[PDB]
Amino acid sequence: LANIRESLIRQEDTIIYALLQRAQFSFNAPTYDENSFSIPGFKGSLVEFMLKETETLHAKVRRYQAPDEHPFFPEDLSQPILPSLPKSRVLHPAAEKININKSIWSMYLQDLLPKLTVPDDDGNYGSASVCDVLCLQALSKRIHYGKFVAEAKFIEDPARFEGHIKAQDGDAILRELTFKNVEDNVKRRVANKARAYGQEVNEHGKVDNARYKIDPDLAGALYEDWVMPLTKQVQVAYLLRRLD
Amino acid sequence: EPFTLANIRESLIRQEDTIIYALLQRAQFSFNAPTYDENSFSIPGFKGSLVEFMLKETETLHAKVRRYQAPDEHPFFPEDLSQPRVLHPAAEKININKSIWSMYLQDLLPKLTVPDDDGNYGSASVCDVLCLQALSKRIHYGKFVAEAKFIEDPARFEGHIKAQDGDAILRELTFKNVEDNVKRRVANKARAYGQERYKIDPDLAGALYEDWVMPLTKQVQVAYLLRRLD
Ligand SMILES: N[C@@H](Cc1c[nH]c2ccccc12)C(=O)O
Ligand SMILES: N[C@@H](Cc1c[nH]c2ccccc12)C(=O)O
Repeated sequence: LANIRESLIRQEDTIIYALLQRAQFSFNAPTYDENSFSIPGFKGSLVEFMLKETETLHAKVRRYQAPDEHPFFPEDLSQPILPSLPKSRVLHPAAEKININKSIWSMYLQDLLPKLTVPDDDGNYGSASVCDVLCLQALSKRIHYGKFVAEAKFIEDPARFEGHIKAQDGDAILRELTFKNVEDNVKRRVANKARAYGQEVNEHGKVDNARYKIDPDLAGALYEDWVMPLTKQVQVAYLLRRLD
Repeated sequence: EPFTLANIRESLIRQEDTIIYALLQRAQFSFNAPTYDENSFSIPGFKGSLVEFMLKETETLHAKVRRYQAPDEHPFFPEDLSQPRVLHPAAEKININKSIWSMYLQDLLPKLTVPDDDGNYGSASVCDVLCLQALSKRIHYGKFVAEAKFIEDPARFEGHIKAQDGDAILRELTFKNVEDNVKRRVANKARAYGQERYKIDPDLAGALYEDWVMPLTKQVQVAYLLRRLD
């Protein structure tokens, strides 16, 4: 695993696509302001509505039965309408329950999105909110996949971590974690993929003729700055609970 | 702005990317036949296939927040459309989503996916919905090309429209060299995603555009222009 490296890459690619598509629209402030829209029968903003309704539909087809899928509205999980899949046994049962979506929500809306977009309003609230939901779900999956990354690192050499864990020494755990290949050189790699989206095979365009609005270097810096620290926090949180 | 000839041209080329990427996402999962069978699952209060359910539910959500008020956005289930002047009013009547639905599910999807069942009914159907919506927007987009072309040079079409000569209009809209380059570009865009053989088969993407996407857009354009003098 290895088998995880390819998973991580797809998760990264999915985030890059989502950010790129969201960046096709402006900030569109009313999308996030419940006092700008009175959504009939619902208390909350348009993005909250779109996310809540999306999770309702996705829960019905068993999305959150998967070990890598975490709901932003866990207290509103809708009943599935498909036969249940076998429950995953890969992660440590005591450590697998981690859900930091509240942190991911505030990161996206407050730290990432305002830097990602032009602050004006182009009126495309519907499109923006749907892009937002895709961003949120893709960010959540990548960030929480730290549980699988950490489990892999642990299983390779448990004694490497077991002393730190018994001591609840989060700083030491962090220092024992290595971040290589996909976990490194993130800014440039993400920037390069954002630039390459929509290109023909081996087509190399100058910045002059970019067909999408997103700033590729900005996308890479935002991903490294705001996405990567949260996924390391998840790895540390997972290992702290790995002997629970 | 969004519907000048130049802006439309660039939108169409962005939609190439959107469609190829949507297909790529769907092709990460197998055909998963129970997704398309009415008899497979017990959906309470619903008659139809899972993909039908997922699309209907998604159209209900999106209609509520005004998606189908956009002239380029066309529901697959207008009879079930729930409550929330670029084009001639005749555009509102033109919607060939039934043909797009059949093409996607019965022609494209078996070619796109591995024939078996990997159990991922939820992911597959969510991906189906995005493919369908992207195909629909692109194919119906012709409306904007036709309107911008008519606005710029009405005398080019007015005679054919007065004569209701659809074939003549179709010839006017056909640029074979341009179409050949679209096919080439789309295949190469698919090819750019590389191998997992290919993640999204270049020849399949090229064929989709040549056999279906460009012919059906033309069919929409002719249907629109024929009614443009009403
Ligand atoms: N872009 C338009 C129409 C639209 C496209 N996709 C949507 C999805 C949901 C709601 C609206 C839309 C809007 O935001 O209103
Ligand atoms: N793998 C399951 C559950 C699932 C995982 N991710 C999803 C995303 C959307 C819907 C469902 C899912 C399925 O595809 O059915």
